[PDB]
Amino acid sequence: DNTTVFTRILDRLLDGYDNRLRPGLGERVTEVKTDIFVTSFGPVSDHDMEYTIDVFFRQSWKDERLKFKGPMTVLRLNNLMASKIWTPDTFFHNGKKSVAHNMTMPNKLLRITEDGTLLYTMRLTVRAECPMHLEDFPMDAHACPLKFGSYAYTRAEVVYEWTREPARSVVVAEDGSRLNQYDLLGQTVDSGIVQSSTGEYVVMTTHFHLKRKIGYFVIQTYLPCIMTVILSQVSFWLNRESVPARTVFGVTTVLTMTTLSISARNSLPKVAYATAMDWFIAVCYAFVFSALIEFATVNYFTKRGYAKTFNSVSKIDRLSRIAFPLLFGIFNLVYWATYLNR
Amino acid sequence: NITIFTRILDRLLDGYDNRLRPGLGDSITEVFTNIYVTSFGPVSDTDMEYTIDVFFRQKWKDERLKFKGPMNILRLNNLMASKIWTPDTFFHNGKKSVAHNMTMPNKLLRIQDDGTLLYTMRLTVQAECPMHLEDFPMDAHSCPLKFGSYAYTTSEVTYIWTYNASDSVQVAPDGSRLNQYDLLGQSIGKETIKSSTGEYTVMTAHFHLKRKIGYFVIQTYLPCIMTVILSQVSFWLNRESVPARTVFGVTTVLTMTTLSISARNSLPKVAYATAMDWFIAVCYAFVFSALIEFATVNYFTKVSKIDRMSRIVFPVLFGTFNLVYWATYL
Amino acid sequence: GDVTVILNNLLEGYDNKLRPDIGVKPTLIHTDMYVNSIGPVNAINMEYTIDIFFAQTWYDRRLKFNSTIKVLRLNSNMVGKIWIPDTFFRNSKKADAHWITTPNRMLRIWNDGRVLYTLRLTIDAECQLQLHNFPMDEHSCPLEFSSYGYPREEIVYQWKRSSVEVGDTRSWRLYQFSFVGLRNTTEVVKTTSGDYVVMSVYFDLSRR
Amino acid sequence: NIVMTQSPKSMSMSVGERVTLSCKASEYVGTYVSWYQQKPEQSPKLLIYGASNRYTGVPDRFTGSGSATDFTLTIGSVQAEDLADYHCGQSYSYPTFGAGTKLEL
Amino acid sequence: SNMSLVKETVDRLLKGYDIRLRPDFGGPPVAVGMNIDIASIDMVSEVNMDYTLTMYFQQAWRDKRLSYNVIPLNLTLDNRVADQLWVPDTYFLNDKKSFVHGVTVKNRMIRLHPDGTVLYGLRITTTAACMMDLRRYPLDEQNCTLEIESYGYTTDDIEFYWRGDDNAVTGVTKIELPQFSIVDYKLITKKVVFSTGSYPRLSLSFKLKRNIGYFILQTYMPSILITILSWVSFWINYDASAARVALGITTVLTMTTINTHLRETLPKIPYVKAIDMYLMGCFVFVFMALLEYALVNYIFFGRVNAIDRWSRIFFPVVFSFFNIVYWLYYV
Amino acid sequence: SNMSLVKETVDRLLKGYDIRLRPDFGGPPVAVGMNIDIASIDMVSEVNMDYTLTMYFQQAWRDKRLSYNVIPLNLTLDNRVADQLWVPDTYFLNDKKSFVHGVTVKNRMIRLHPDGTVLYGLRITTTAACMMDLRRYPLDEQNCTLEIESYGYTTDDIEFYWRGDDNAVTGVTKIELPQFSIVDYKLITKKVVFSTGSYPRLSLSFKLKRNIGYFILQTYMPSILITILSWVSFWINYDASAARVALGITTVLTMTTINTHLRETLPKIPYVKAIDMYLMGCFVFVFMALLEYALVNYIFFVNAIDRWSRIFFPVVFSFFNIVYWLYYV
Amino acid sequence: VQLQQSGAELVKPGASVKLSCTASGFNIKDTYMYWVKQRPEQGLEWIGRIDPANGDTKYDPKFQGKATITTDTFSNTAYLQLSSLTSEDTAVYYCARKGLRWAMDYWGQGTSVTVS
Ligand SMILES: *[C@@H]1O[C@H](CO)[C@@H](O[C@@H]2O[C@H](CO)[C@@H](O[C@@H]3O[C@H](CO[C@H]4O[C@H](CO)[C@@H](O)[C@H](O[C@H]5O[C@H](CO)[C@@H](O)[C@H](O)[C@@H]5O)[C@@H]4O)[C@@H](O)[C@H](O[C@H]4O[C@H](CO)[C@@H](O)[C@H](O)[C@@H]4O[C@H]4O[C@H](CO)[C@@H](O)[C@H](O)[C@@H]4O)[C@@H]3O)[C@H](O)[C@H]2NC(C)=O)[C@H](O)[C@H]1NC(C)=O
Ligand SMILES: CCCCCCCC/C=C/CCCCCCCC(=O)O[C@@H](COC(=O)CCCCCCCCCCCCCCC)COP(=O)([O-])OCC[N+](C)(C)C
Ligand SMILES: CCCCCCCC/C=C\CCCCCCCC(=O)O[C@@H](COC(=O)CCCCCCCCCCCCCCC)COP(=O)([O-])OCC[N+](C)(C)C
Ligand SMILES: CCCCCCCC(=O)OC[C@H](COP(=O)(O)O[C@@H]1[C@H](O)[C@H](O)[C@@H](OP(=O)(O)O)[C@H](OP(=O)(O)O)[C@H]1O)OC(=O)CCCCCCC
Ligand SMILES: *[C@@H]1O[C@H](CO)[C@@H](O[C@@H]2O[C@H](CO)[C@@H](O[C@@H]3O[C@H](CO)[C@@H](O)[C@H](O)[C@@H]3O)[C@H](O)[C@H]2NC(C)=O)[C@H](O)[C@H]1NC(C)=O
Ligand SMILES: *[C@@H]1O[C@H](CO)[C@@H](O)[C@H](O)[C@H]1NC(C)=O
Repeated sequence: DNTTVFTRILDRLLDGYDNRLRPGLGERVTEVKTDIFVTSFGPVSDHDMEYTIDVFFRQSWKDERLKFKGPMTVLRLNNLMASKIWTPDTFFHNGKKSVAHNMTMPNKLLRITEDGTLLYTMRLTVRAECPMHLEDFPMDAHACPLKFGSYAYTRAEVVYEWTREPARSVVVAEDGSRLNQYDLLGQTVDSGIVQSSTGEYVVMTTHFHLKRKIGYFVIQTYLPCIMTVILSQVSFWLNRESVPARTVFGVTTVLTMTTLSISARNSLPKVAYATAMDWFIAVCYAFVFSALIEFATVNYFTKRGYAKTFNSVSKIDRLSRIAFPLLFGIFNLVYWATYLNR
Repeated sequence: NITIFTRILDRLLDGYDNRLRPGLGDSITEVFTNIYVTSFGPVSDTDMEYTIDVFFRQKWKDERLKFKGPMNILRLNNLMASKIWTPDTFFHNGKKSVAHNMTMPNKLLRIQDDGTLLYTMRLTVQAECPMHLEDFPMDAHSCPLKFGSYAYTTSEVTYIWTYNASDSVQVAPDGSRLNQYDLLGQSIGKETIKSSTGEYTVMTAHFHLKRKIGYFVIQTYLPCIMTVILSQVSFWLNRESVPARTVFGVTTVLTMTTLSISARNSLPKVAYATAMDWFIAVCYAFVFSALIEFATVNYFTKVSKIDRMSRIVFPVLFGTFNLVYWATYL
Repeated sequence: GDVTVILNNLLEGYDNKLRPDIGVKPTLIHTDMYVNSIGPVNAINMEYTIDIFFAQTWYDRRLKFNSTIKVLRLNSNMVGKIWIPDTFFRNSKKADAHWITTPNRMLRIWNDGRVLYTLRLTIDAECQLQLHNFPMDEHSCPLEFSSYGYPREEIVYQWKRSSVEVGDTRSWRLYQFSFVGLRNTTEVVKTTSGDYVVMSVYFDLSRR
Repeated sequence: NIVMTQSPKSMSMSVGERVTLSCKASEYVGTYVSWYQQKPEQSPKLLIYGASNRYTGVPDRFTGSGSATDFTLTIGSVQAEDLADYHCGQSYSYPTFGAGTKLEL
Repeated sequence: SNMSLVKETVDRLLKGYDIRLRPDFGGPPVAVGMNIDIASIDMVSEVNMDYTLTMYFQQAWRDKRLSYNVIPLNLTLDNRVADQLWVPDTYFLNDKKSFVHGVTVKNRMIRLHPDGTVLYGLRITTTAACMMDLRRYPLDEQNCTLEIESYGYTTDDIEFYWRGDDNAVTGVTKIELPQFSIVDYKLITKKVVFSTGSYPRLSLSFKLKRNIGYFILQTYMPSILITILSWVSFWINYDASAARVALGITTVLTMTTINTHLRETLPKIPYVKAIDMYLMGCFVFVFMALLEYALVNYIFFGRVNAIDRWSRIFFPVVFSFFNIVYWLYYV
Repeated sequence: SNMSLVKETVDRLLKGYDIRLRPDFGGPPVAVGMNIDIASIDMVSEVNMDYTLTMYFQQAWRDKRLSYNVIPLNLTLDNRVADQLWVPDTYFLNDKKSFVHGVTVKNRMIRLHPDGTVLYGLRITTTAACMMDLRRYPLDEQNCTLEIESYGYTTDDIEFYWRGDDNAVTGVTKIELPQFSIVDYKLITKKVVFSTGSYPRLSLSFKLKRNIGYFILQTYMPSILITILSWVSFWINYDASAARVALGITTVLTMTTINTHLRETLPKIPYVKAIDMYLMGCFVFVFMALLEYALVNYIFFVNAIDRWSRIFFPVVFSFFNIVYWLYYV
Repeated sequence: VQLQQSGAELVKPGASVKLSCTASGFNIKDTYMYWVKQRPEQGLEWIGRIDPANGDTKYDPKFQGKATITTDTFSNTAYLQLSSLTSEDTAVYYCARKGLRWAMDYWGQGTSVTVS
């Protein structure tokens, strides 16, 4: 009738069809052409060393048993046909928890052409491992990978290819950036062979080059250390006899610095080494705690309890009014040129 | 050669009606129940619930699953459990239970030659525990576990324990994921519940817990004693040293009020006062009266005899309170 | 042998896609609720948890049998093989039935066609907390349920005269609240797909 | 574009020793280079695909090697019948080619 | 005998009904109209950059295989036939996690009209993504969308429109957000082009303007009163070192602590917000007051009643001048 | 055709099959060999008392019903034929939450070698319960295990063993956790006895030593320096009560905070941790430093005991530090 | 498995020449078809790209405009169009099949064009 001509085409395609066997099981290798359309590169979790990515993962392969001759060259079908045909067992090697979306229907695509060439697109949100080396935190850059390949079929059975040029086979969408801490610099693909206990498997790598934007850790920690050190520098311009004022000055600057040291290591994991921000934290601790030792030396070397023989201005404070701000100022030009410039 | 037990298994399911129950119009169906607690999990005070991993065994006699052949027992796959009559046992005070499904559904099914059936399944029950937090943290919670049928009444399905009544809720010795409590023992129970739809048997089993006090001596009690002693340093200073004894007064009030908010932060927003806020409020009373004493000294300054009479009484009036509070509860 | 041929006679020529009396009259459903324990009334999420035994009573003349057995007490296996009304709770943020160790559902069929379906539900409902006079405030939280697809001309809900019965109100997890009272209510809503009979249960609570 | 800068122009050694080539990439080509031979009056034939993958019919003496940017092709005991010209390509982007390395006696 | 007639009508309806083929598979793009009844908007969250929507998503189209001419009733069937009938493959692009409620049954409606109109509606709770621009936080407006697209059928296979074209979305007036306020919503229809084809897209956008109550009773007024507290140090005699040093230090310490408490409740954005600009200007004013005292102490002891006398009003006048410029650049 | 052969062969194997009965049902027990390729260990937590482990869990047995003397090639079949064949009901006793990954399809492998062998593999992310003794926290070594067991089949039916001995678990050393270091892993085969029979059990265990860098950087070194500001009190004339009492209270309250800071993150254990003896040990030296001022403000209202203290207080802490460090390392 | 090209061409400069190669043993709809230029005593220069299943073409920016690539399905043949021939276009041309891992597997025998 009207759609009976296509019904007897689909029922002829699926008659005597075994979806347990790959196309050309005993005669050839089932090549799979792959491209990824990244619709949103999601947030990167520093604490869990992971990242999120929403894709339009496409696979294409040739099936010799799905050839038809009809009034339509392409059969743009729904997803019930996809479960009744052979589809490759592509899985993500460094994935942690991925979701194939199915609201309101399963987000899949299936387009058989008249010679058997298939196209299989899916919506996935892949949470993948991005191992990080945070020795230059927060002025660091990472290359978060995304490896995928077959699970059961080895290199002699199913090989994977990019359908376009490899520089153009991973396309990130224009608005596809849910990144608020990093910014994506560019994608980078590679293809290789990985060996396991079962056999050798073709793996397709996609590296996403990320760079952290220091916009937050300035206002958050760097500038409170600068204001805490420059705060603890003006205690030398106070009176020599003023013991409670400079005493509470030193102890409150030490408390603000030692609570900056605690809050500094949050939302990044408990790594064994020390970051660049931790070295900065150590120096803005040293240049606060060295002021109070100077004040203790002055208080040991001071005399009468008023400001008759009046007291004299300390020589220790006059050098510390000049040496301590410049030894801070030389350090910041050394620290920021070492890490931020390279 | 496998073929033989295939035809006996096909014969035992040829005419079985999972909808009907063993002896529907004839007699009762007794479901002997065992529980093997592999790990009594953590108890949550905020959510008024506890976690428990069991091996929920059940046994019952269906005389349609009787067979006569080579074998005597048949360990069939847990998929012969989705096509036979299993009891509809649910946990009455449960909140969210899961039957584990890795790498297969965790279920054990054995049919005895006489038609008996052993049905074990691994669960993780998150049952409700009603807690009276009025002796906190010296309280003891007998968190129970009630289970019974849902659709079958006492005239159709009755529950019994398998062995002797004490020897039923077996608890694995090493497996105990309690960090707050210690399991003193468990007590079983067999009742009959009357609900608008009929009467049903409710097999109840209580686990008697008791809270280990060692966290709260360290976290809240000793940091409350130390700041009463810290507030009593102000009586040993100079009369004329007013900016020093001011700072002991303000900070000891502030470090007590911060400890007061922390105390209740370990329990639900209940209306009744626990027996831990009654320690801090008395400890807040000694800290505040230290400031009133210094304010009384500051009114009569121009060594004070009132200062020396607070150097003895307040250390030993706080001492007698610890000999009353930590003698009644503990 | 006698009960299974009764059930096999009931299920043959049966369409669960159609409500009973599809082109004759609306299906009168007598609902009933037994509250197990009202859970914590979260305010920062404006919500409350409730655990009930939701009961429903209607008539299906296709499920009519003559025999000595007067009542067919059955399990949840036969739930999906008969027509069950599409009752949903209109202000439930997320909720679920209970499945351990079996689906917690009841099904009893009388010889005239009385279909009693009772299931166990845990519902996070929604009640906008009057955010004034806090903490000396008092609240009324609703539980509105209705059919989804069947309008007033196809499913009519009627409250049974044994509508609500709190269990104990003693082990209830209402810590800062106290259960004052309740009132079973019903009304008809006008949506974009028809007119629906909506039944609300207002649970009265006051802060202690 | 991607610029292939293979060096040197020509190598003049005898038969029976190890000889290596080199191909430097301007930008990243990741194991997507290829090596072809060019006999006089002959179409090119593929030798290595990927970075170091021996094509069918290639003898075992032809061993390539690859990286992210630096590439090389090592020949072990080169014979007289291998006296041809060698080309280096890439296909990570639109394909380019090198100048060409020849062999001499 | 209505039961047998409806039974035999529904029987024939799916006798060969091909689930795999769309209506007019080789014919014109089926026209699918959309109705959305918003029930609530739950958590417009900035830390995760998403909002939670609960709607009654309704889809209406014509299938001429599902046509009956014997019954003058709009047949509402059980929702288990919806897995036997062709439904469109409508998905939401900015969706992150969604579900269709299932208490007491799957919450889904199916209704066959006598011309073939298939009324297919669902109750869906979506946690849709909404990337926010927090350059003006908290005095700012947010535009949150929902991108309703087909997945596998192109513009020549399926066709989307809003049923009514202005009243397709009801219930948005009733929605009450605690920290926000819905000002406007628009219904935009367009076609998007990918590498696999061109697909019809309906987009439902909201405009969320933030309320300025909790921010002015938590963030602005404590910072303003704390900057008032630093000006008590201007009136004290210079020899009181401990009082003025302790007041300036505690004012510096309070400002820092409150900016921390406020920054960790937000995602780690690399730009500066307006609340961060205000809490930086307040910190600059407090630091200038403390350095004013330090200058007074230096100019007395190291090297005096005029600096605190002219600065006593200088800071206020400029702090009010900063407040007029700040609240006029925004608002 | 050749695919015609590979079908008529599979359609002949799995027809007449009984998935309800194990191989050699009335005969000897079936031996199931196991080998695991750990792929990662994610979140070793102490609050939840558990560790999350992602593995490539392979199993191997022999079924005589799946023997094909036709094709000279091992047959890898779609993951969906696993539901049509008998697989062992292997479970983990200390499991809390687990899932086989299902993107883009279900992550499982089944391969049928011609003799009858079946290579059945799965990619599973288990959150396994591991009870931790936090008495020596954070200088501790917790021993976390994975209790592989059969559920329904006893030792008279199922046999569990490691394939290739200690070469069966791989990829363990490559795992590099942020707060721990994998010191050793051991493989144990044993039989546990329950009420309903004796069951085979393979035990896979790990030894995880905890690093100390993060704690020196967060908990140890700030507490040490909050004690030194305390030491500074002896460098101020007692006449400056406000200055001295200020130091005393600041570091006393700061010490109490440092102690209460790291306690709501850790679980409510009843015993006392090795980090807490340092935080109590520094608390006493902080508390006695303020009471050192309380004695001299009582005697006068001097330097003899003041200088005595500036000499002993940094030494007694050093001597305390000595034994603490010795014992805990 | 065999790529057979046309014969040698000799045309005057400024004219146009049609150049072709027929692919046998497979179908050109699967793999990409590449064109390449080999000047005498020089290296290879890639001409352009064509996807016969799609019709999409991509060209070298130095070869844009003066050369275009066409194809057909029935004859299984790829074609070259050259316009405004000069002295530097005197070279030999090959058509390349895209092979395993984008490697230019098969090559034609080579058509050499000459101007005068
Ligand atoms: C997108 O994809 C996902 C993944 O496929 C879909 O979600 C799944 O949907 C399937 C099919 O409905 C579910 O399987 C069914 O599960 C029923 C039991 O559910 C409970 O356990 C499962 C775990 O097994 C949980 O996931 C469920 O939780 C979910 O559902 C509840 C509903 O209240 C929600 O509240 C939760 O938030 C979750 O969303 C539950 O805890 C099970 O009953 C059902 O099997 C019955 O029916 C089949 C078919 O007729 C029978 O073969 C079978 O024997 C069962 O029949 C018995 O039980 C029924 C009562 O249920 C009786 O009436 C019968 O007479 C008989 O006794 C089936 O196995 C799957 O669990 C679910 N999982 C998740 C993660 O949601 C989405 O729906 C899909 N959505 C879209 C938009 O495409
Ligand atoms: C800010 C930080 C401050 C740090 C300070 C550091 C320096 C000073 C600190 C020193 C002590 C530090 C370690 C001990 C603390 C924990 C105690 C403990 O674990 O023992 C037990 C609790 O035992 C009690 O409940 C005893 C009663 C309370 C004691 C409080 C102090 C003394 C009372 C006088 C107060 C007034 C004095 C003044 C009067 C004016 C624990 O037992 P269990 O686990 O429940 O049961 C075991 C069962 N099991 C065998 C089966 C396993
Ligand atoms: C506690 C309250 C304090 C309040 C203070 C208020 C007043 C303070 C006023 C103004 C400052 C605060 C407002 C601006 C903050 C954001 C700036 C920023 O991130 O800029 C940029 C980076 O920035 C850098 O890279 C910073 C470099 C180091 C600067 C260190 C301080 C100065 C050095 C001397 C220290 C010693 C001085 C003393 C010596 C004796 C933004 O770039 P990005 O986003 O990271 O990258 C984008 C990359 N992309 C283009 C490819 C996409
Ligand atoms: C919480 C406490 C509430 C207390 C409420 C009640 C408080 C109350 O009424 O105090 C009044 C008085 C204050 O005595 P206090 O020691 O503070 O004041 C000194 C006292 O008056 C001396 O007699 C004065 O010496 P002098 O002869 O003038 O030279 C001396 O002056 P000077 O030497 O500097 O010149 C004063 O400083 O205290 C009592 O009588 C004992 C109180 C015992 C209180 C109970 C003890 C158990
Ligand atoms: C971590 O802890 C576990 C248990 O707490 C330790 O496992 C134990 O290891 C020993 C030696 O490998 C086992 O002894 C062996 O028992 C088998 C079974 O009969 C026997 O064949 C051997 O000859 C030997 O006697 C012991 O049973 C085992 N304990 C348990 C409960 O399985 C493990 O060594 C610890 N360390 C590490 C690094 O894993
Ligand atoms: C519920 O409402 C119905 C109808 O108004 C009434 O008949 C019944 O008594 C009510 N039940 C209550 C309030 O308990």
